[PDB]
Amino acid sequence: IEGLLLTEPEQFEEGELEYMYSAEALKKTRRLRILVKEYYNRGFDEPVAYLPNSLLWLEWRNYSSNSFPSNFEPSKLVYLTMKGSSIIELWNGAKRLAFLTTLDLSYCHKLIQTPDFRMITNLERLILSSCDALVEVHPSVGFLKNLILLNMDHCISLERLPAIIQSECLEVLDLNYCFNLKMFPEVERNMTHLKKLDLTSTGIRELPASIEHLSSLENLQMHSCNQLVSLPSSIWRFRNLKISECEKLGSLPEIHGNSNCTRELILKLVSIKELPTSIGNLTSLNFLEICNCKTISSLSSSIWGLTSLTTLKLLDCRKLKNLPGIPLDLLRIIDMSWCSCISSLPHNIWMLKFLRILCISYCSRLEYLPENLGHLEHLEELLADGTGILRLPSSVARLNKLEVLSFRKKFAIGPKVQYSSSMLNLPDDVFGSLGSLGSVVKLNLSGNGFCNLPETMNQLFCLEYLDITFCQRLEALPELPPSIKELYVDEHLALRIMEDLVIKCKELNLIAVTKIEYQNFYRWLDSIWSDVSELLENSQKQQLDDMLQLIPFSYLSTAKREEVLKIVIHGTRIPEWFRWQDRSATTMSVNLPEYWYTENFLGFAICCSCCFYHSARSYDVEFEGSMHHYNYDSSYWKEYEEPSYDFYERDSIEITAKLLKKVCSFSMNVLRRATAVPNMCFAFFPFYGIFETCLSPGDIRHRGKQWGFNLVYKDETGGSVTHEML
Amino acid sequence: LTPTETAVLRELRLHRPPLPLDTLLFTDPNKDPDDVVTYTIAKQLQAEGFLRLTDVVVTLGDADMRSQRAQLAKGVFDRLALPEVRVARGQDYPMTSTQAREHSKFLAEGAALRAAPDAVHTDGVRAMRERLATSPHKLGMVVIAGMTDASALLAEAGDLVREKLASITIMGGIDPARDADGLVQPDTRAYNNATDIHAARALYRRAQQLGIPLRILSKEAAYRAAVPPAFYEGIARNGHPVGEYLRDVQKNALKGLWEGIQANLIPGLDTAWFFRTFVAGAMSFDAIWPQVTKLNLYDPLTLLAALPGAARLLFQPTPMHREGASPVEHVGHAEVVRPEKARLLLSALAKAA
Ligand SMILES: [Ca+2]
Repeated sequence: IEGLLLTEPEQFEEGELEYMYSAEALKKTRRLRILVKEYYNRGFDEPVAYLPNSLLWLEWRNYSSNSFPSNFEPSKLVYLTMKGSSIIELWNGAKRLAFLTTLDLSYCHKLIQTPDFRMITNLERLILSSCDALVEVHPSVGFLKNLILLNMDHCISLERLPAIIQSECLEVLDLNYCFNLKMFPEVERNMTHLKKLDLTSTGIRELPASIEHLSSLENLQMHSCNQLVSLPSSIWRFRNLKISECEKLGSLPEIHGNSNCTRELILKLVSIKELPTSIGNLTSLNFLEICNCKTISSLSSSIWGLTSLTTLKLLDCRKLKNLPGIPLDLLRIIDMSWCSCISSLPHNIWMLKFLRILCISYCSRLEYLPENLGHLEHLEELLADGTGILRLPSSVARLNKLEVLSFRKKFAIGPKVQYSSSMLNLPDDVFGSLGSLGSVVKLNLSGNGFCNLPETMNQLFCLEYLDITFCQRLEALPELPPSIKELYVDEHLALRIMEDLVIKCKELNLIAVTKIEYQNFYRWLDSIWSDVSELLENSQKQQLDDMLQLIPFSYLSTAKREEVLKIVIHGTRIPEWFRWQDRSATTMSVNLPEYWYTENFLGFAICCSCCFYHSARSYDVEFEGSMHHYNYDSSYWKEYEEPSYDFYERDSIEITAKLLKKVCSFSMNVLRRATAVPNMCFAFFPFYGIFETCLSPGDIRHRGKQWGFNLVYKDETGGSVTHEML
Repeated sequence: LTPTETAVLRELRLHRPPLPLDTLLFTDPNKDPDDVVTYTIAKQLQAEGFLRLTDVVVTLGDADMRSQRAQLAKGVFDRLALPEVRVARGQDYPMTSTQAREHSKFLAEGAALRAAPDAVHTDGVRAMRERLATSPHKLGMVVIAGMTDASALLAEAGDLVREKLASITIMGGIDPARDADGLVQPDTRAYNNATDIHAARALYRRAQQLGIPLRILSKEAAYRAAVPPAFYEGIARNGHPVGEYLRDVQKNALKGLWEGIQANLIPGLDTAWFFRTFVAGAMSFDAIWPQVTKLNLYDPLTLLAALPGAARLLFQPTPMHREGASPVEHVGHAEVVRPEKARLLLSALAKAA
């Protein structure tokens, strides 16, 4: 026959399929090379007991009882694959297989031991997957001189590999999710030819000193390794190192000076007290990130000799104290976030320049920032999210290259926001530091209690993004630059500003209106769905109607702008000025009438009801859901740290209007205390068909439930549309 | 006993399916009064022909811990007139020291509920593989526990597991960000997803790549469908050992919380917060207990959503899959349209059994 491929069993229905592989049938063969069983057994099987000694290519699924036939000595084979179970003790031992190359055993759920490898060589692929009860790998496997793909996946009970790996050309070595290993094998020679070394979720104790050979990989990623406590110095011979989620490390290997090449250093969720204090010998680093280490109290000594580092990131360094101080010329990136324990910054940084990226985020215990900042004329991004810095440092007007300036303060949400002793009755009149600046693109101010503004704002140019978020005690905005695309303002003075500046400002795209009362009404999470105080909407429902009534409508002229008019406001109901309301179905479909051009038709005004979420809402709902049962203990709460979360977020939605294709996106601010609030969103797009507006294929959290639609017209914005639908 | 609960129960009777559905269940019993409610309502549904429980799997512990959990589950099932379901232990999964400490939880009230220490079976998903292979019809899978064994089951014989399964119902969460390949990944904050993140990711990816429909329930469904405390007293009025057990555990947990919130031991919570989400100075608990109306049941809603017969009666799934992808949809707080009938079903199909 010379070839047999057993097809699906649901085609005979008499038992011929069992007959073909039955012992009496294979006698007539006398020559057979390939035998594949690609069909899984439905409910029944017949044990095979011949196994003629002539095969070369064999694939079996759901094999019969444990052992192979005792007379199976093929003396020649190439390819063996088993997807079955209960195949313990493949051979009695010392089996002479000369030509066998490929050995694959997948999901053999009770294989207790591999056969002997004293004779068989030239084994190119050895694959073992999902072997649940396997505690030994027959270290003779490590003596093969030609091994290419060693796969060991989901080995629950794996304990020891061969102690020595003698292979000279090993390409793929995968050890995945073992989490029960004891020691990585020590290699002898150099594997110049190697592609993949996977070591994932393994319960190793420490790497041996022979890892320098594996320096042919130049990368080392370690994730969720929860058993190792030390590393060899040879790991320093790697170009990229990324260590994450090691609950107990305690130390880092001392630098021996043998390696001079390493540029990528990433450390996460690690217990590293201090650095080895000899980092300068590497003199090749480019990127250093330390993220959320609970015990990083002392960083290092003389770290500033790394020969012009480039990227320095320190996140969630809850206990990292005052920095040693600079005694570098290619430093672009300095990020420090949520460093609570730091009290001040070293002064000598005002010598350092060519920085251009400085972020201080949510550092509460930092007040006296550096003041001189002389000849620091290269900064471009400056972020200040934490408290402490009450007054901006003097001589800040010397620099003239800043483009992004963020200044956020944290307050307490209640019936009325109260500033910190009214900013310690700060002289708000003399505030002119930001006025003296120039060429500023993004300017964010929130939580600052200033009554007056600089009068030189006209000189300042290209201020594309302007945010004044929860800034009360303010009477009026004196003068605004003519190039503000995005404006975020409080509801206290919002009606005047838009009708006063949209007609004048040529490029004013998006206006966001924020009200504290609507913010603090949803302080509890349950308030979004449980019930709503009716009168509150009547506090702002007519606010939207009068705002819509007071709008200059001159967008039907030539296209000065490629963008449309976008307004975001609080609220959860139609302002009733729309004559076409849809309750449900999370979709819109309006069959507008025809012959609109009797009078010039300005455009379609569309309204949507949505609600934006804080990025951390899942944590609060999960926390309170667990609180509904509260199986915790008193000792648990003594060392519980609340996971640091940003107090401000920018949430956006995307909508598309189809009848020409026009797609535009919304945005507004969301606070930490008030995770989700409902918002009204108005869009106006100046100009047979059916008006349609779906949100997006994605937008998992965002649906939108209410819609409105009218046709606006000429004759002093009459809007007397002949549309009667509901 | 109330006329409206009988009316909605007979409505559910009229809405019966033609063929019972065999379901595979993964639970972590004796940690909260929720999984026992799920068992009770599953038994009562089976007596009505809606479903038919075959096997159960225990998780969230060490070898001895999971053995004890399976023993208690077998005892509860035996005393619930369910002497057919097979109890099977799980398989080992990686643990951190903090995770091990919080996963070694075992309330003392469940010590007596353990059955004879020989009827338990400690193989795993080996039996479920055979039944899944030889089942003459399609089955549904419900996950309300760790995803380790569930991930193990779907990692082998893709064609078999896609050709003899209907859908998967899980109580968990959805990460707001899409995957690199456009798939949907579980979030890190959900308790079931945080039990073993790798297994959860593997389950979600395999289910979405194999064409099996996915049912996901959030945590706010219980918020929309809270239950009054008179349910516990009603079920325990007749001296049922199981009902007594749930009443005792709920009382213990609630008074532990009420004593902990006093003297501001727990940060971020105060006396005002307790009276907000549990009601609408500091007296004895015996007077606080009557004025509660918003207790939560999480996993029973997942079982209710699993059955297509009752899925259309009160839920309204929201599709979220990409146009080219396997059908996956999420049911949250906005999808529950009739919470009153939901509470009625919980009270009815939990009180009768
Ligand atoms: Ca559970």
